[PDB]
Amino acid sequence: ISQVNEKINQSLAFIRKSDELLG
Amino acid sequence: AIASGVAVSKVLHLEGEVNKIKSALLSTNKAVVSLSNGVSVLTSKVLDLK
Amino acid sequence: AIASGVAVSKVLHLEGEVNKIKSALLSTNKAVVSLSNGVSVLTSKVLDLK
Repeated sequence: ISQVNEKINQSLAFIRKSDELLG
Repeated sequence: AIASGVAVSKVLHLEGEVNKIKSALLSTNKAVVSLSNGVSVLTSKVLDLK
Repeated sequence: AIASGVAVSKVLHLEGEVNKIKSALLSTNKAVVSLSNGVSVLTSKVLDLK
């Protein structure tokens, strides 16, 4: 469970990079 | 490779937007993969609870 | 910013295409944030069931 949350933590970090490019 | 003046500089600028938008969607894809491994492992756990 | 009739309009239209695809990926992102805040709260509950 603590690892399911690291996957959400790292998916949400991927959207802020996507949105950091827009722009 | 060039001849002016039907937008010299402005064609290169949109070629830049396409590399940011192309890299942008790659990070978006990678999020949908993490959220996908997370939902995969959560499903696995919701099964061990059943 | 253009010079005619050497595709004045066609460079402006693709310059348009990039503005929708940029807002498009912005909405797509907003979904992946909701589904992720959603899976976060579902996970929280699957923990309270355990």
